[PDB]
Amino acid sequence: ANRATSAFLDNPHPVGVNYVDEGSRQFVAVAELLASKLIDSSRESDESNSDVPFVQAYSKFADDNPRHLRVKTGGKMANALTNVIRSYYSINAPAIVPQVEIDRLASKATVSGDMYNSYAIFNSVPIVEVLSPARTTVSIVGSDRADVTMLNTGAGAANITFNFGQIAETVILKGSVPFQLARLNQPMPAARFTYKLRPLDGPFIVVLPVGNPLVISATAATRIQVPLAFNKALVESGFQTAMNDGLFDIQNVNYYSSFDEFIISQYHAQDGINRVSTCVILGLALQAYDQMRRALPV
Amino acid sequence: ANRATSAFLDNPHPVGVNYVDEGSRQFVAVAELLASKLIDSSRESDESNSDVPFVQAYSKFADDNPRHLRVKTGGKMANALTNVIRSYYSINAPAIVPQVEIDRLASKATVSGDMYNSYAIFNSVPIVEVLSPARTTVSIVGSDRADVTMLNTGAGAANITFNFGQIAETVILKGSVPFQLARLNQPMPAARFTYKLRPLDGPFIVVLPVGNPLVISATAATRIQVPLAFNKALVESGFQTAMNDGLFDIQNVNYYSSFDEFIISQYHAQDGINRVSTCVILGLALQAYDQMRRALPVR
Amino acid sequence: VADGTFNSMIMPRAVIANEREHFMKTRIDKIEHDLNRSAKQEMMDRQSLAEDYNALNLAVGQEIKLDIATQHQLNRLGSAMYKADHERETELTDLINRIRENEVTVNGILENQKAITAAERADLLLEVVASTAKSVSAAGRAAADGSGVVPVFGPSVANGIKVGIDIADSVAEAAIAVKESGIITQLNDVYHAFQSVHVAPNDVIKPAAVVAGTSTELIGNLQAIYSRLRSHSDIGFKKATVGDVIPNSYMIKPVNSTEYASWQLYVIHPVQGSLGLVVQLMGDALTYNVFAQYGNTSASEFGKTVLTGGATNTALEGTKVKFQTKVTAQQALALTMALKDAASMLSQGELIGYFEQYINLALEPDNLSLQDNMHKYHHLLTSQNSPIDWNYHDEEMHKWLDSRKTTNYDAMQKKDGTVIADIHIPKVFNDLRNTTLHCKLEGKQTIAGYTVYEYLIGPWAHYGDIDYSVVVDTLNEETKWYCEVIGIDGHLLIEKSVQHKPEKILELTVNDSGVTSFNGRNHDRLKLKVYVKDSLSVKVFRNWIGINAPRVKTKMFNDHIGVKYDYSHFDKNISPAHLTLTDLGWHTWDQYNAGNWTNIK
Amino acid sequence: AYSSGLSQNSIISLTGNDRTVADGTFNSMIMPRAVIANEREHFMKTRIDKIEHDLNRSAKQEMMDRQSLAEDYNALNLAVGQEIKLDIATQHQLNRLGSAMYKADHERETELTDLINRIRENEVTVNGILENQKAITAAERADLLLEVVASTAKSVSAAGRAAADGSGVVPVFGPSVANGIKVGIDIADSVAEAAIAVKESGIITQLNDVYHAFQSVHVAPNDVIKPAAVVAGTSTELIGNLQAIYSRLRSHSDIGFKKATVGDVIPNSYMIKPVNSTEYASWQLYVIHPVQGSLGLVVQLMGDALTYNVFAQYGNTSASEFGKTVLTGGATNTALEGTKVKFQTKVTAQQALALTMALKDAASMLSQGELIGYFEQYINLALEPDNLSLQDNMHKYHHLLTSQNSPIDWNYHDEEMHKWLDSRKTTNYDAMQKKDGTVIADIHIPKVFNDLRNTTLHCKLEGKQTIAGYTVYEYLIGPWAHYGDIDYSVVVDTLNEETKWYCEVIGIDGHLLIEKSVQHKPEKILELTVNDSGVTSFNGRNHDRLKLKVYVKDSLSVKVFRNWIGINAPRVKTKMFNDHIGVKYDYSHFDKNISPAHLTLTDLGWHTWDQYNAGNWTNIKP
Repeated sequence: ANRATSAFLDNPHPVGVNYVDEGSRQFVAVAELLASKLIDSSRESDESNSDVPFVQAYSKFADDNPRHLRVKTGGKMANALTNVIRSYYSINAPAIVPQVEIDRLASKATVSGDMYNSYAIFNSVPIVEVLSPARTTVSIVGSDRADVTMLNTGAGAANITFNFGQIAETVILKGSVPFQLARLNQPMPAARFTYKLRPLDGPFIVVLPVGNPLVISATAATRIQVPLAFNKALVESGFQTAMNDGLFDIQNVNYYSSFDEFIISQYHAQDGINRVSTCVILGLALQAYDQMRRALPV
Repeated sequence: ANRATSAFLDNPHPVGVNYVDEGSRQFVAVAELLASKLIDSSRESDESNSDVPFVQAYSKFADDNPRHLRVKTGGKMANALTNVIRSYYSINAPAIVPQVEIDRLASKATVSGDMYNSYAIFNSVPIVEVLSPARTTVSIVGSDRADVTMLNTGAGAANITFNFGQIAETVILKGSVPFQLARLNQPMPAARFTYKLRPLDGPFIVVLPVGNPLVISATAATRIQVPLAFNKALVESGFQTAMNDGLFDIQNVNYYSSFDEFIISQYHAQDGINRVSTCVILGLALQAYDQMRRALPVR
Repeated sequence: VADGTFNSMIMPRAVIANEREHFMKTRIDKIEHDLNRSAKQEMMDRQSLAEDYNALNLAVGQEIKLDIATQHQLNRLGSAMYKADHERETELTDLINRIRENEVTVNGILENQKAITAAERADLLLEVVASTAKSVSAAGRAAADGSGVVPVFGPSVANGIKVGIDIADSVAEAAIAVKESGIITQLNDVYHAFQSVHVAPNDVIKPAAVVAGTSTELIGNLQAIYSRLRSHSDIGFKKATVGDVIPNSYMIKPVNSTEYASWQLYVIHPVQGSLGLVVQLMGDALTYNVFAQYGNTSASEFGKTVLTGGATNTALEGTKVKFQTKVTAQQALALTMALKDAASMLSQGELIGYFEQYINLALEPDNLSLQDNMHKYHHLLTSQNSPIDWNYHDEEMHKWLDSRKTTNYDAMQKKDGTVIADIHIPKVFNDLRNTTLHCKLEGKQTIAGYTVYEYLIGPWAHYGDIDYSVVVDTLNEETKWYCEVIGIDGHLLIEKSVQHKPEKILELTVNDSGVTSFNGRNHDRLKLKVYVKDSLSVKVFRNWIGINAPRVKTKMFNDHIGVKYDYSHFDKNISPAHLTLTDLGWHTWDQYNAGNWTNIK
Repeated sequence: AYSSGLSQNSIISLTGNDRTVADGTFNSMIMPRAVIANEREHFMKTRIDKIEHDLNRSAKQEMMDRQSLAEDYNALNLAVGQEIKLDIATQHQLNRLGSAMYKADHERETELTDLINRIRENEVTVNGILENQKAITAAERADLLLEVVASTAKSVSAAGRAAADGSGVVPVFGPSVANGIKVGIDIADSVAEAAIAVKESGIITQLNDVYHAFQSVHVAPNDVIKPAAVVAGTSTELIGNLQAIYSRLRSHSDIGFKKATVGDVIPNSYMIKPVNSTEYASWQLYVIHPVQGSLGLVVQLMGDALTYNVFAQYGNTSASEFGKTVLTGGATNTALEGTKVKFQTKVTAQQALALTMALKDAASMLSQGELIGYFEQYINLALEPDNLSLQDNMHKYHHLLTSQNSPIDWNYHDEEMHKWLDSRKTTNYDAMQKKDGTVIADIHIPKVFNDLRNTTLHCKLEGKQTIAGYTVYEYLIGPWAHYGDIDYSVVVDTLNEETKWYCEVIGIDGHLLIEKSVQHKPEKILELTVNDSGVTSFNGRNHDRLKLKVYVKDSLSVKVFRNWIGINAPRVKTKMFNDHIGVKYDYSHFDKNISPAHLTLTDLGWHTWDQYNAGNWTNIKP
């Protein structure tokens, strides 16, 4: 038999284990709150044609009054935020921020470090394995929308078994032409365009008739506990900025096209629950990084 | 001649016919307004040293004071919103919420029930039918971006007809290699990469040369009237949550990967003008559901 | 007031969905076929027919050998279909004659009485013309039905015939002989899905006289309807000829039907016709689609749609129940139009029951308004203002079938030898009226010890040269049998004495219009009468000089009105026991005295 | 009180949760009807069977053909103790039922061999169907099977089976063959030859009563294939289940004929219904006495409860028609008071028992009217229930009752029923010998008639295949339910004065070609000796059945006479599924033919296959 896998689920590198205490989670939450206020002040500064609102926001964030000759990097908070993002990604990235610096920056605002009081839906579709018989070709393309192309060159119909993992909550399959799908040892139903499946049910068998190729489009949705301040649009923008700014350039690390792939791949791995906990904190850090960098380009 | 169709456009199931009056529209708008305030109140209380803003917001929403050692479900408004969502999706779902309860909840806040204040743009590309000769094969894949792979195994060039319906306003066709496309009874232009089409112009004929396969990528834009409070990002997120929570689990109903596909499919069926009105109200309800459940998660 | 019990007792019943109602019907048709045609008799008479065909001098490539299994099976199917069709034409010609005799009373009936139903008008017309059959009800038609008009039963003909004879890489004479004895699996499947339909002139007079106001219009409508029926029957025989498996009708019903949400789908595939019908019943709404049986280049059986009446979903999922229709496509379309118009004032049970009964048992609905609308639509579909252009579709069906025959034979000629392909797909069995065939005449008239066997010469749907011959078997060792051919100007008497051998009587040429010149006058049909003492069997053979004679265009209403031919002379007889030598030849009516067509006088 | 434990699919009723159909709906139009209780339906269903019988078999033809048949039987030089004389009225009547009954059973076996032959040819694809389509209904699984084997009679529905039915397989109608026969003439203690001739012209009143309550049941292979495929891992197991079913059917057919010749009246199957039925208070009772069976069934319907009892048909010699109950499904009251309606069953005991097990397990889901209609339609019309889930359930129970692990065993009951029958033949003969004498007793209770296969019976053959002018008549030699020595004779009658007719016997390896020219008289063709296992050694190989083909010119009829050397040959133990898969034979060569027109002098005799080339099984390789 031949097995096929989604590209992004292969070999997830270990995540960092350093800044996960109660104080560190408070610092990340404080950075998100203060960076959001900074970007709001910059908009207000432009509207009112005065730099006074921005100066107040920058002083709170950077612990220093902005100076025209200086470059406005963000102060100690920006440097600390950049280093924790590096440490969160990989276990080989050193932790260079002292704990006394984290505690001092955590006291700038009063916020709870509760990272598990809300939820967010992630759209990366996990295809753990697709097993096909001989004389059949199966190709998997896509992460947000997985298209599986199957061609049958054998004498008779083939049975292709899909395994979507045990983590995803729902999966919706739509085919180019009607096809029949069922679980292990259930009667095959009539040809039908769209199927809705719960991945916990078990492996699913697709009967592939001989002839024109059949393409199945796969869309999934999984629920991950996140803080209430989480915003997926900001996290995705922050992920690209950090990747472009060379914050994830560490040896023996795997790269991903989106933060959705990173958290899902890290979830279909050994110690998935603990890995996801660190990934959520990284996402909130990237949310603060996106806001702070757009207000203070460098 | 073979026919090819979009997967999401088939067999649209009937949508609910209850809770679509003016009083019911006010309830959904009130629920959306009160759900948003709940989110901002929780953020405000988290950033402060007092829980008073959250206590007032939850008491207004749930009609009971929050309590320790309690699940913080959401109260009667949460139950009404959940059952109302079930009714809109399918006509087989029961309508159990009394109208008196809906009217009582709609009096909590003051908002208009306008569902036609503004417009929104939905990106699902409707390919109603692709008609190809006997020698060729055509495969349609995708909903937001439709890729049609076209292979000509015959001796000469083939002509394939594209029909995008009459609902969509613009469709942009982009090919892997330059190709030719023109209307019925019109001369073929020079081979060019991209085409802009108005679907009302008529069926479109594309010349398929013999050789390597030709893939055409299609993107379309459609305008559907929505209330001003409509937010596409929140609606789509709420759509996935309701499907995960089983609010759409009922007999003889089709399933869709996104709210964009759902509304476009109902638009293209008979009585589509009447069906989209109910779908828009369900969209605003899903917006309230996302805010309310993210503020008060339950198992 | 009533309790409501009698209403439920007269409600129509579903005769397709009910498995009890399908088993009972199939038995009766099988019993009816076996009684009139016996497998033992036909198989035993195979040798006699084979020698008769060979004794006819047919050039090479234009002769049939019933020693071949496929050729024999095709012939019995052809003879049964032709005999039933031929009998209907004689009945129609007689009916036209009675109407022309009483044109004055018929004209008064057609004009004065118009508020009565179609059935009532037909009954009054039949009584006035004093026809042999005076009943228009279903029971009366069944009671007054000849032996030959019984529809042929598919499985009965195909029962107990060897299928799938395997010889490997052998060209020996003995291997060829054993190969010819068997039949291919495709022909067995075709025969298992074949049933014929032959409508009676009494059933046709209701559509013909529903809007007619003159006797000429009524006669012309009758002729126009029967021209379409004969063309459809010719298509039916050609369908089994080519190497293709014919589709057969089926009904789709829900796997677990609900009390209040039930739907029915009917797919009619008339073997005698160029078009099919798809009917869907969802709720109280009826939707129909008329498709073309030709084309179908794809896997789907349905071709292009030529008439639309809604949206019909043929991809529904449910149980499949199979049946054979006893009505033509025109009749099925006529009812589905009337049901669609009257869907509001009929219940679900009436809609299903009326439709199933007509398709399966040729039973007209008991509703008077439904029946009147049905026959009004039947007249429209067979007139010149029909929504369907028939001549186009029958022509296209002919071209499609000949194309399939060529590609099926050429596909086989590659896979096996030419001889193997020839015995499996004959080229001499093209069309029902094109082929060489025989008619086993029956006789119930005896004039002075001479049994009279009547035969209708024509009408012709093909043009060229035709030959007619008789084979007479008589218990006596020596006899003298006479053949008389009657036209308009006069009749032609010939005398023969040869027995147990075919003998050519008439050489005829027919032009593009389908009209022959019989002794200086244009004729469209002739009558052949054979007189024999103590005869046992008389068979009439017909053949065309060239194989696959070209077609003649089907005649519509205006074609029949333009040319009028007298048929009153077909009634008179002669007495061979009182014949003389001088009376034997071609003579006209002015020679004979009034009432004695035997002696010149 | 029997718990099978078999898995059964859930049944969805047409009536709904209310358990009553809505007036004027599609469901009420397709509901099953009661063909037995309604007089209009039952009075009709008699008429169609009578028409079917008289169409295929004519009484006038059978009366005329009596003289020629007697001459042919006489020309078969049997021993003085085994002579069959057709001038005796009783013997002629028993021959008519025997010949018609055997012909139908012989035709069924011929079709079974062809279906087995077709299955083995496509063994690779048949295996693919069985394993892959594990989860599917029996009817759907079968429909795929007959489609891929490319066999005749593809349709599996009742209408299709009726349409593609031969003239010889029509069930025998008892009352028709008992018409116009003189019964009850008296000689008044006269022993003169003239008086004896009169006595032989008539029959006794008992035989007339037996004939008026007789109806044969013959099971088509296409119906048999459904219960075989419900559990079929491989194609070999499918073949074995086919043989197990038909061997049991042949055993029951012989028992049915023996009941007519024993000397006792066969009880009638009947139904008891209330004098004035009250809505929601009605009860139905059915008693089935299958003439072709060793067991009976009593089914009672009281409200929503179904109760059945399977009783032995032997040993009920004490003021009752029911023996001991071999299988109990509840309590059945046969003393119920009501009107008495008689019917003749068209299904075997196992089939009727199979349906009543499924009905009991689905009584709650189905309505009372559905239970009545489905039962009556199957029992009286052989119409399978329309409910696909119920139909699939019944075939699962059919397989269990036929397989080795059946709750009731049939070898034991068939053996006892045989012992009971021949014991009653001795008692009836001994009593009649005392009362009226040996000469009269021999007239009314012949000794030669024992069983369908034991008795010397003739089987007319119909031929439709013509090879270069030679009509082909096929007769299947075997299988046998007895061991001993058997003989086969072929009678040929043609229109020509001089004839040249050939015969051919196909074995596993090679075939034997012979030529004979004697016509209008029996001609002895082949001799066999079969051992205790029913297996015969033919030219050095073990066979269970052989193929016989007669080639003739301008033939009118061909008859095959079979007889055993010793009267009342012993019975081989009935074969089962395990012993059918234990040894494997081949019947693929039975389709091979020869061309007598091209036969030469040197090709006659016994020639193996390798002496010929590929094809051309008529001329010898030089």
